Amino acid sequence: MKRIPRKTKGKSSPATTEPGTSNREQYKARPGIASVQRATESAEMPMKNNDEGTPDKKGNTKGDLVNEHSEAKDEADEATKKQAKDTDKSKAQVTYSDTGINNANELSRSGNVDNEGGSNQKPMSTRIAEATSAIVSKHPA
Amino acid sequence: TPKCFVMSGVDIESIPNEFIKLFYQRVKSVHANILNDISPQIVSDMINRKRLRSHVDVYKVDVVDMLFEVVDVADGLRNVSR
Amino acid sequence: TQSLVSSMRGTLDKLKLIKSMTPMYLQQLAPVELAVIAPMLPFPPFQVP
Repeated sequence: MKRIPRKTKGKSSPATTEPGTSNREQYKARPGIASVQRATESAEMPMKNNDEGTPDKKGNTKGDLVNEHSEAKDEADEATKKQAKDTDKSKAQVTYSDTGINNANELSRSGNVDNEGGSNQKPMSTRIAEATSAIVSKHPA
Repeated sequence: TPKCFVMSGVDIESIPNEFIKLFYQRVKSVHANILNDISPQIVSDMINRKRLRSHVDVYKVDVVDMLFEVVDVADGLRNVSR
Repeated sequence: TQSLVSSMRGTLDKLKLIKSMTPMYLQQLAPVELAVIAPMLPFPPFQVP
């Protein structure tokens, strides 16, 4: 009967001394439990959510207006910077950008392109409002 | 990168700063076909797409170029001359 | 201007006969480790031949 709280919002929102139980062993484990546990905590994190380019609650796409190649390059630069920060160095030994590969046809999801293949220089909801307002008729005087 | 833009609406002749005039002249004369030109109205729309739905110098002024046409209305009709 | 055959050869011999235990590690223990972690990863392996 004990309720389980939700974590996300929703629609509504004799002697008894055994002879061999004394603790006297002193063992130091190698590798260390704390270090292995920290590494496993880091490793078990799930992957992030890449929702850019998908429609929203109303129907508009989500993201920012950047060309696909530029978005890919910016993401590579951000990944390289994050790697450098993690390794605690000014520059990173391993880089996701400026490699020797001519990967100039790469494309990434962006908020500039809708699901129909058109541009999002004007929101879909506003476009629909335009189209439906174009055919309104009024009460005679 | 193809996310760069150059703002139009000011004639390249009328640029006050001379070094910037030279830079813009050379760029437009060499790479004319691969430049993205946008109007100030387009810039304003980009800025306000979704949201919309001390000492000050006294010797700086804003100037505009005015367009007009000479019209002869000698008769009830109109005649555009120039 | 000066011959370097003796010096160059001597250096290469030291590199060739170094007491590096890395090659036996990659051959024996490294595959064993990768087999252990692999079933526990949040993102299971995805390989091409």
